[PDB]
Amino acid sequence: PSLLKKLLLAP
Amino acid sequence: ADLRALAKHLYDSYIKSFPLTKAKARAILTGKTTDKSPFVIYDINSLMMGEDKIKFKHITPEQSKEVAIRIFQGCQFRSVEAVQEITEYAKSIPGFVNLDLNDQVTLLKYGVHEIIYTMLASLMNKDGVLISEGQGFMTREFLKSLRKPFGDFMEPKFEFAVKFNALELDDSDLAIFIAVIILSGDRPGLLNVKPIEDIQDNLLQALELQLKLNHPESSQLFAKLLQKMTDLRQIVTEHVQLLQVIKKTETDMSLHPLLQEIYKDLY
Ligand SMILES: CN(CCOc1ccc(C[C@H](Nc2ccccc2C(=O)c2ccccc2)C(=O)O)cc1)c1ccccn1
Ligand SMILES: [Cl-]
Ligand SMILES: [Cl-]
Ligand SMILES: [Cl-]
Repeated sequence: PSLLKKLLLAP
Repeated sequence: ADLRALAKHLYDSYIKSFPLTKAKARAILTGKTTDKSPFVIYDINSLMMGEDKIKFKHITPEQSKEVAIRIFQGCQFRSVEAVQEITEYAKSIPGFVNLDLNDQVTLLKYGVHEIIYTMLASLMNKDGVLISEGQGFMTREFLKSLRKPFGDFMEPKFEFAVKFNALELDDSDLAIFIAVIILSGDRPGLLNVKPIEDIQDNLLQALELQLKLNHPESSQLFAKLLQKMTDLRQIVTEHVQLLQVIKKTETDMSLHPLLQEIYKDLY
Protein backbone atom coordinates (compact mmCIF):
# COMPACT_ATOMS: atom_id res chain seq x y z
CA PRO A 1 0.00 0.00 0.00
CA SER A 2 1.39 3.37 -1.09
CA LEU A 3 1.06 6.09 1.55
CA LEU A 4 1.57 8.85 -1.03
CA LYS A 5 -1.45 7.50 -2.90
CA LYS A 6 -3.46 7.53 0.34
CA LEU A 7 -2.61 11.20 0.92
CA LEU A 8 -3.32 11.96 -2.76
CA LEU A 9 -6.72 10.26 -2.85
CA ALA A 10 -7.86 11.59 0.54
CA PRO A 11 -10.86 13.98 0.49
CA ALA B 1 -4.15 31.82 -19.95
CA ASP B 2 -5.19 34.06 -17.06
CA LEU B 3 -1.81 34.26 -15.36
CA ARG B 4 -2.90 36.76 -12.70
CA ALA B 5 -5.87 34.57 -11.72
CA LEU B 6 -3.62 31.49 -11.57
CA ALA B 7 -1.18 33.39 -9.35
CA LYS B 8 -4.01 34.44 -7.03
CA HIS B 9 -5.53 30.96 -6.82
CA LEU B 10 -2.14 29.45 -5.92
CA TYR B 11 -1.63 32.08 -3.17
CA ASP B 12 -5.06 31.44 -1.63
CA SER B 13 -4.28 27.70 -1.64
CA TYR B 14 -0.87 28.33 -0.06
CA ILE B 15 -2.48 30.35 2.77
CA LYS B 16 -4.84 27.43 3.43
CA SER B 17 -2.17 24.70 3.21
CA PHE B 18 0.76 26.12 5.22
CA PRO B 19 0.07 27.39 8.77
CA LEU B 20 3.36 29.33 9.20
CA THR B 21 3.85 31.59 6.15
CA LYS B 22 6.92 33.66 5.40
CA ALA B 23 5.01 36.83 6.32
CA LYS B 24 4.24 35.43 9.77
CA ALA B 25 7.74 33.97 10.22
CA ARG B 26 9.32 37.35 9.42
CA ALA B 27 6.96 39.11 11.84
CA ILE B 28 8.10 36.74 14.59
CA LEU B 29 11.79 36.97 13.66
CA THR B 30 11.75 40.80 13.66
CA GLY B 31 9.65 41.21 16.83
CA LYS B 32 6.81 42.90 14.90
CA THR B 33 4.16 40.61 16.42
CA THR B 34 1.91 40.80 19.48
CA ASP B 35 2.28 37.13 20.39
CA LYS B 36 5.01 36.17 22.83
CA SER B 37 8.38 35.29 21.34
CA PRO B 38 9.48 31.71 20.54
CA PHE B 39 11.10 29.54 23.17
CA VAL B 40 14.81 29.50 22.27
CA ILE B 41 16.49 26.08 22.21
CA TYR B 42 20.29 26.48 22.30
CA ASP B 43 21.41 23.38 24.30
CA ILE B 44 20.19 20.09 25.76
CA ASN B 45 18.90 21.82 28.92
CA SER B 46 16.82 24.35 27.01
CA LEU B 47 15.65 21.50 24.74
CA MET B 48 14.34 19.43 27.66
CA MET B 49 12.58 22.46 29.13
CA GLY B 50 11.02 23.48 25.82
CA GLU B 51 10.10 20.21 24.13
CA ASP B 52 6.87 19.84 26.16
CA LYS B 53 5.56 22.97 24.40
CA ILE B 54 6.64 22.00 20.90
CA LYS B 55 4.26 20.11 18.47
CA PHE B 56 6.61 17.12 18.14
CA LYS B 57 5.68 16.33 21.75
CA HIS B 58 2.77 14.36 20.23
CA ILE B 59 5.16 11.50 19.33
CA THR B 60 7.34 11.48 22.48
CA PRO B 61 6.44 8.61 24.92
CA GLU B 62 10.53 5.55 27.76
CA GLN B 63 14.10 6.13 28.88
CA SER B 64 15.77 9.44 28.06
CA LYS B 65 17.51 9.66 24.69
CA GLU B 66 20.65 11.62 23.92
CA VAL B 67 20.14 15.09 22.45
CA ALA B 68 21.14 14.24 18.86
CA ILE B 69 18.49 11.47 18.70
CA ARG B 70 15.78 13.72 20.19
CA ILE B 71 16.49 16.34 17.51
CA PHE B 72 16.45 13.63 14.83
CA GLN B 73 13.05 12.30 15.98
CA GLY B 74 11.50 15.75 16.30
CA CYS B 75 12.70 16.81 12.86
CA GLN B 76 11.26 13.58 11.43
CA PHE B 77 7.92 14.46 13.03
CA ARG B 78 7.97 17.86 11.30
CA SER B 79 9.06 16.44 7.93
CA VAL B 80 6.08 14.04 7.83
CA GLU B 81 3.65 16.90 8.54
CA ALA B 82 5.35 19.13 5.96
CA VAL B 83 4.94 16.39 3.33
CA GLN B 84 1.22 16.17 4.17
CA GLU B 85 0.83 19.97 3.84
CA ILE B 86 2.67 20.07 0.49
CA THR B 87 0.52 17.22 -0.82
CA GLU B 88 -2.62 19.16 0.12
CA TYR B 89 -1.17 22.20 -1.67
CA ALA B 90 -0.28 20.13 -4.75
CA LYS B 91 -3.87 18.91 -5.12
CA SER B 92 -4.93 22.54 -5.63
CA ILE B 93 -2.56 23.17 -8.59
CA PRO B 94 -4.96 23.17 -11.57
CA GLY B 95 -4.57 20.06 -13.68
CA PHE B 96 -2.48 18.18 -11.11
CA VAL B 97 -5.21 15.79 -9.96
CA ASN B 98 -6.07 14.96 -13.58
CA LEU B 99 -2.59 13.51 -14.20
CA ASP B 100 -2.03 9.78 -14.02
CA LEU B 101 -2.10 8.90 -10.33
CA ASN B 102 1.32 7.23 -10.68
CA ASP B 103 2.87 10.44 -12.08
CA GLN B 104 1.26 12.45 -9.27
CA VAL B 105 3.10 10.12 -6.87
CA THR B 106 6.36 10.54 -8.77
CA LEU B 107 6.08 14.32 -8.84
CA LEU B 108 5.54 14.35 -5.08
CA LYS B 109 8.23 11.74 -4.39
CA TYR B 110 10.95 13.84 -6.09
CA GLY B 111 9.52 17.29 -5.32
CA VAL B 112 8.59 17.41 -1.61
CA HIS B 113 12.08 17.74 -0.16
CA GLU B 114 13.06 20.44 -2.64
CA ILE B 115 9.93 22.24 -1.47
CA ILE B 116 10.68 21.57 2.20
CA TYR B 117 14.11 23.17 1.87
CA THR B 118 12.69 26.12 -0.07
CA MET B 119 10.14 26.95 2.61
CA LEU B 120 12.57 26.10 5.40
CA ALA B 121 14.40 29.25 4.28
CA SER B 122 11.28 31.30 5.13
CA LEU B 123 11.73 30.22 8.77
CA MET B 124 15.49 30.89 9.06
CA ASN B 125 17.86 33.70 9.68
CA LYS B 126 21.62 33.32 9.70
CA ASP B 127 21.50 32.24 13.37
CA GLY B 128 18.60 29.82 13.73
CA VAL B 129 15.33 28.31 12.59
CA LEU B 130 11.75 28.66 13.79
CA ILE B 131 10.08 25.42 14.84
CA SER B 132 6.61 24.26 15.86
CA GLU B 133 4.75 27.02 13.97
CA GLY B 134 6.86 29.76 15.53
CA GLN B 135 6.49 28.65 19.17
CA GLY B 136 10.17 27.69 19.27
CA PHE B 137 13.46 28.86 17.76
CA MET B 138 16.44 26.50 17.50
CA THR B 139 19.85 28.10 17.11
CA ARG B 140 22.18 27.29 14.22
CA GLU B 141 25.13 26.96 16.61
CA PHE B 142 23.26 24.35 18.65
CA LEU B 143 22.34 22.29 15.57
CA LYS B 144 25.98 22.50 14.44
CA SER B 145 27.30 21.28 17.81
CA LEU B 146 25.61 17.87 17.41
CA ARG B 147 27.88 14.83 17.03
CA LYS B 148 28.58 13.60 13.50
CA PRO B 149 26.74 13.08 11.32
CA PHE B 150 23.88 14.86 13.12
CA GLY B 151 25.72 18.18 13.33
CA ASP B 152 26.13 18.15 9.52
CA PHE B 153 22.48 18.04 8.44
CA MET B 154 21.35 21.63 8.93
CA GLU B 155 24.43 23.70 7.94
CA PRO B 156 23.91 23.26 4.15
CA LYS B 157 20.30 24.39 4.60
CA PHE B 158 21.29 27.51 6.52
CA GLU B 159 23.87 28.21 3.79
CA PHE B 160 21.23 27.82 1.09
CA ALA B 161 18.72 29.94 3.06
CA VAL B 162 21.05 32.93 3.44
CA LYS B 163 21.58 33.15 -0.34
CA PHE B 164 17.93 32.42 -1.09
CA ASN B 165 16.51 34.86 1.45
CA ALA B 166 18.58 37.56 -0.27
CA LEU B 167 16.18 37.37 -3.23
CA GLU B 168 13.50 38.70 -0.81
CA LEU B 169 10.67 36.63 -2.24
CA ASP B 170 7.31 36.82 -0.52
CA ASP B 171 4.53 34.27 -0.11
CA SER B 172 2.81 35.19 -3.39
CA ASP B 173 6.12 34.65 -5.22
CA LEU B 174 6.76 31.39 -3.33
CA ALA B 175 3.31 29.95 -3.99
CA ILE B 176 4.00 29.92 -7.73
CA PHE B 177 7.66 28.86 -7.43
CA ILE B 178 6.84 25.75 -5.37
CA ALA B 179 4.14 24.77 -7.89
CA VAL B 180 6.77 25.07 -10.62
CA ILE B 181 9.06 22.71 -8.67
CA ILE B 182 6.30 20.08 -8.27
CA LEU B 183 5.43 20.14 -11.99
CA SER B 184 8.96 19.16 -13.14
CA GLY B 185 8.75 17.12 -16.32
CA ASP B 186 12.22 15.56 -15.91
CA ARG B 187 11.68 13.43 -12.79
CA PRO B 188 12.88 9.82 -13.21
CA GLY B 189 10.17 7.36 -14.22
CA LEU B 190 7.41 9.75 -15.30
CA LEU B 191 4.95 7.94 -17.60
CA ASN B 192 3.61 10.94 -19.57
CA VAL B 193 5.70 14.13 -19.53
CA LYS B 194 3.75 16.27 -22.03
CA PRO B 195 0.75 17.18 -19.79
CA ILE B 196 3.14 17.90 -16.90
CA GLU B 197 5.25 20.25 -19.05
CA ASP B 198 2.10 21.99 -20.32
CA ILE B 199 1.11 22.79 -16.74
CA GLN B 200 4.63 23.94 -15.84
CA ASP B 201 4.74 26.19 -18.92
CA ASN B 202 1.67 28.06 -17.62
CA LEU B 203 3.12 28.13 -14.11
CA LEU B 204 6.47 29.46 -15.33
CA GLN B 205 4.68 32.16 -17.31
CA ALA B 206 2.66 33.05 -14.21
CA LEU B 207 5.84 33.18 -12.13
CA GLU B 208 7.76 35.36 -14.58
CA LEU B 209 4.84 37.82 -14.64
CA GLN B 210 4.50 37.79 -10.83
CA LEU B 211 8.20 38.53 -10.39
CA LYS B 212 8.22 41.36 -12.93
CA LEU B 213 5.23 42.99 -11.20
CA ASN B 214 6.17 42.35 -7.56
CA HIS B 215 9.90 43.17 -7.90
CA PRO B 216 10.25 45.77 -10.70
CA GLU B 217 13.75 46.79 -9.58
CA SER B 218 15.12 43.19 -9.74
CA SER B 219 15.80 42.54 -13.24
CA GLN B 220 16.44 38.86 -14.02
CA LEU B 221 14.90 37.89 -10.63
CA PHE B 222 13.22 35.11 -12.63
CA ALA B 223 16.53 33.94 -14.14
CA LYS B 224 18.13 34.02 -10.66
CA LEU B 225 15.34 31.97 -9.10
CA LEU B 226 15.42 29.28 -11.81
CA GLN B 227 19.12 28.74 -11.08
CA LYS B 228 18.21 28.04 -7.42
CA MET B 229 15.93 25.19 -8.46
CA THR B 230 18.88 23.21 -9.53
CA ASP B 231 20.81 23.99 -6.33
CA LEU B 232 17.92 22.45 -4.39
CA ARG B 233 18.63 19.09 -6.06
CA GLN B 234 22.20 19.09 -4.77
CA ILE B 235 20.86 19.74 -1.25
CA VAL B 236 18.68 16.62 -1.49
CA THR B 237 21.58 14.52 -2.82
CA GLU B 238 23.81 15.53 0.09
CA HIS B 239 20.95 15.04 2.59
CA VAL B 240 20.33 11.51 1.29
CA GLN B 241 24.02 10.67 1.75
CA LEU B 242 23.86 11.90 5.35
CA LEU B 243 20.74 9.82 6.06
CA GLN B 244 22.57 6.82 4.59
CA VAL B 245 25.37 7.29 7.15
CA ILE B 246 22.74 7.25 9.90
CA LYS B 247 21.14 4.14 8.43
CA LYS B 248 24.42 2.24 8.41
CA THR B 249 25.88 3.41 11.73
CA GLU B 250 23.19 4.20 14.31
CA THR B 251 21.02 1.62 16.07
CA ASP B 252 17.29 1.73 16.21
CA MET B 253 17.03 4.71 13.85
CA SER B 254 14.51 3.60 11.24
CA LEU B 255 12.58 6.27 9.37
CA HIS B 256 8.86 7.01 9.39
CA PRO B 257 7.15 4.74 6.81
CA LEU B 258 6.20 7.80 4.71
CA LEU B 259 9.81 8.98 4.55
CA GLN B 260 10.94 5.43 3.71
CA GLU B 261 8.53 5.34 0.77
CA ILE B 262 9.78 8.66 -0.62
CA TYR B 263 13.44 7.74 -0.20
CA LYS B 264 13.10 4.21 -1.58
CA ASP B 265 14.53 4.06 -5.12
CA LEU B 266 14.85 7.86 -5.17
CA TYR B 267 17.20 8.38 -8.15
C1 LIG C 1 15.46 21.66 12.19
N1 LIG C 1 14.04 21.85 12.47
C2 LIG C 1 13.13 22.44 11.42
C3 LIG C 1 12.72 21.41 10.38
O1 LIG C 1 13.90 21.07 9.64
C4 LIG C 1 13.80 20.13 8.65
C5 LIG C 1 14.97 19.71 8.03
C6 LIG C 1 14.93 18.66 7.13
C7 LIG C 1 13.73 18.02 6.84
C8 LIG C 1 13.69 16.85 5.89
C9 LIG C 1 13.79 15.49 6.59
N2 LIG C 1 14.90 15.45 7.53
C10 LIG C 1 15.04 14.43 8.48
C11 LIG C 1 14.21 13.31 8.48
C12 LIG C 1 14.25 12.42 9.54
C13 LIG C 1 15.09 12.65 10.61
C14 LIG C 1 15.93 13.75 10.62
C15 LIG C 1 15.92 14.66 9.55
C16 LIG C 1 16.85 15.84 9.59
O2 LIG C 1 16.80 16.68 8.70
C17 LIG C 1 17.82 16.02 10.70
C18 LIG C 1 18.77 15.04 11.01
C19 LIG C 1 19.75 15.29 11.96
C20 LIG C 1 19.79 16.51 12.61
C21 LIG C 1 18.85 17.48 12.32
C22 LIG C 1 17.87 17.23 11.38
C23 LIG C 1 13.85 14.39 5.54
O3 LIG C 1 14.89 13.98 5.07
O4 LIG C 1 12.65 13.97 5.20
C24 LIG C 1 12.57 18.47 7.46
C25 LIG C 1 12.60 19.52 8.35
C26 LIG C 1 13.52 21.04 13.58
C27 LIG C 1 14.43 20.41 14.43
C28 LIG C 1 13.93 19.73 15.53
C29 LIG C 1 12.56 19.70 15.75
C30 LIG C 1 11.74 20.34 14.84
N3 LIG C 1 12.19 20.99 13.76
CL1 LIG D 1 18.78 35.08 6.13
CL1 LIG E 1 11.60 45.72 -6.55
CL1 LIG F 1 14.40 7.23 15.76
